[PDB]
Amino acid sequence: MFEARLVQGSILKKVLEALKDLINEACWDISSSGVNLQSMDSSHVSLVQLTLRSEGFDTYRCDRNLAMGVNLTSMSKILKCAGNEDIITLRAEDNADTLALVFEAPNQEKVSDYEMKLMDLDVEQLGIPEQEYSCVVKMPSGEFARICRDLSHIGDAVVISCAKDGVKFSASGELGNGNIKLSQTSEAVTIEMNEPVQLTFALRYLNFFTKATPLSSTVTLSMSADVPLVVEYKIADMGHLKYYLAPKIEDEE
Amino acid sequence: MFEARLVQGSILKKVLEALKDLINEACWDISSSGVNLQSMDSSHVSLVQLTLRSEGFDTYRCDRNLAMGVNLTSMSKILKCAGNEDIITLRAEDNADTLALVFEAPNQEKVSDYEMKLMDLDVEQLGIPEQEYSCVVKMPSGEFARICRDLSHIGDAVVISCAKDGVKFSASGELGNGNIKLSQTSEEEAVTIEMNEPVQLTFALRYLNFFTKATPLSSTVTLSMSADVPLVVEYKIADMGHLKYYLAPKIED
Amino acid sequence: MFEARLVQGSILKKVLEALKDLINEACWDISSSGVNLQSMDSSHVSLVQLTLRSEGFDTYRCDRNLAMGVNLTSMSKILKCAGNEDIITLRAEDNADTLALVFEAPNEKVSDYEMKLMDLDVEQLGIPEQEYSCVVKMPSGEFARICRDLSHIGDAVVISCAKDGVKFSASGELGNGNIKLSQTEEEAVTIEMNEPVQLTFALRYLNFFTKATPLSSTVTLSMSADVPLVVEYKIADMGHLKYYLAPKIED
Amino acid sequence: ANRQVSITGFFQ
Amino acid sequence: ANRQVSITGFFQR
Amino acid sequence: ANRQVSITGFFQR
Repeated sequence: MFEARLVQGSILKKVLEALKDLINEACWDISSSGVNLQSMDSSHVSLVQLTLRSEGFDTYRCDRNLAMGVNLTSMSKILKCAGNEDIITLRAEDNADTLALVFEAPNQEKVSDYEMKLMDLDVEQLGIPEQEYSCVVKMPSGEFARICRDLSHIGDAVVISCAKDGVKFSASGELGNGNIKLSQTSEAVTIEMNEPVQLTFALRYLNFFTKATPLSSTVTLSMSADVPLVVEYKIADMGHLKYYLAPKIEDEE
Repeated sequence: MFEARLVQGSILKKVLEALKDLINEACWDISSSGVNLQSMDSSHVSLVQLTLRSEGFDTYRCDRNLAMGVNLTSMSKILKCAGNEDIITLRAEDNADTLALVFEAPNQEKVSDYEMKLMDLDVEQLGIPEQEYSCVVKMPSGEFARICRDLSHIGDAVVISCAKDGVKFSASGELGNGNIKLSQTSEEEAVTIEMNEPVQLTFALRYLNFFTKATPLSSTVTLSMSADVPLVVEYKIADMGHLKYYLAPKIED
Repeated sequence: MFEARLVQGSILKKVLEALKDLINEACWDISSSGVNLQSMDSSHVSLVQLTLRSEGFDTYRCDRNLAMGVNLTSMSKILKCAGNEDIITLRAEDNADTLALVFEAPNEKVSDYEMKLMDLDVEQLGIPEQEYSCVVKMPSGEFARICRDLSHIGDAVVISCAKDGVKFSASGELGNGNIKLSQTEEEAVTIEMNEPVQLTFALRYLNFFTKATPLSSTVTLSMSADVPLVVEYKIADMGHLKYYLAPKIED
Repeated sequence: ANRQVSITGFFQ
Repeated sequence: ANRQVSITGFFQR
Repeated sequence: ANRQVSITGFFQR
């Protein structure tokens, strides 16, 4: 019997608003450690890794390890019936194929209770190869978001070039081309370059990743030659949300 | 010759924004008592009762009793040409088949004058059977509005169950089901309930949602139900009169 | 080699948001005097005149006189990648068929956009310097509202200017209405009537002209019998933006 | 809770 | 007050 | 930078 109490319920809201457009149906792994979710996107071009540690919850409790095949769209809709201030409570029954969302409004004169139908998902599981990264860029999530929106008007893909001094994003299309340059501080931008890197990514997906912006003031980007870019947003004391995007390769001949 | 001066003209604006989407063509009964309007909705599932007492107006005046078949859509569009601070003046001629809307901007260096074409409507008149209600629920209009918006994501209809302690709204659909519970408290933030007899009735959220367009007219709204009769949804228009919405329930076959 | 530095870059943003919907492809005349642009609209019912004096720029510089056939839609899109606080820098090469837009964020970030130019054989027009019977100065917001309001009543607006004040009116299916302004700092309405005038204009275009409202607190309207109405927005110390609309004639 | 009824049936 | 006129008829090139 | 690659080509199932 699962039961978690989250006082800053807006966090849950923000999480679903960050997964719903990228993932239709996902699986929520519950355990004494906390909730966790890992899923490729529809396109199978990226992987989302959500981590909500039980510590972050104001009351966690997991008797039986659960695997809830959830329709993120239904859960999102349901979650919009919560005030950004209500206390949200996830509660399930190891025997029931339904999850329960209870929202308690601060002043407790109102309580919403939603029972969402779960589903059997035979989701294709993947395993991330723990690796090292040539470059790690920390920067305001808002700036990152803006960058991705801007370039989106120029072209479909963005070339992320990371050197010693700073990092550079650039694109090109019908209406010419452009690029944005960020340099380390001396709101700040920190860069850890062991090796200059250059990779091409689709702005379409980066733009999906950015729906997580309201989850953190900052975001870190981790790249490396010929490997998936890592876009990660921390969820203060709760855990995090990581997005892996496969790069675009140059088909030679 | 009709002539009414309304200083808080935003009231008129709010009124039309609350009728336009439910009613296409209505009849406005004018008299020395004040303006009044009663009309079934398109669907013939509900009845709207508007009451604007002459006292509320800052200058009323009705020589001949009038019946103005108005197109609420045209009147709505026209009314959007009024600032939320302009002084509005309805003025008609017993002989003219046109109503005049004059808006005076506070400063008074600007005056808008609109002559709206009336029409002959042979509207189907109905008579409300003055009756008593088992339950009357007073609550913030915003809370009520939110409740109706929330459930609308769960299903098409809402079951309003009123008991001794409190009242309950609930619905169900593809994505499961949910319900909200309100309990009495102990001004415009509290919930009062008057239960003489527990009641349970089914209504279409679609229409309740239309009724809620009146939310900006009052801080609170009262719900009056009774076994096998139309639910009454009423919004008071401070010192002017009110706006009542009657919705016929859904019956079992 | 052209190079202009504009600190209040939001001005450039506002300008394109005011031309983009009226003009698809325009020509930007650059010179030591400053940037200038004059173009009929698509419909060939109006003429836009933009004037950006070099004085207004915080760093101007024009070696060779330039004529840049610009796609205002592409330039608009590009310009939306600028913060309302970034320092914008136009820079071109007399030999390159491309204009460069560099945005410098106040605080570590620089955006650089190279926009492709194009050969435009635009049809040039010459405005006949003339005098006006009436000139009405008023808040741009009030004017904008007026045009939006009337747009719900009908397609055209009759602007009647008399001694006391000015009047706008329209009519359609749902009846008709009119707004009256009378003389009475950027909240006031001043009128200069030498001769009463009455002219009919399409609200559709007036509504395009109003996309310039965020450029000035006020706007002046200049009319005269049987001639294009002049709608002008000043661009503080930079120059201005003028819209000429041909009136509707009776048959 | 199955079929919508019209207000006419409650009063004419 | 009925037919829209083009600026070309008011302005010459 | 040409063709989009799927994460499967980097992560085994």
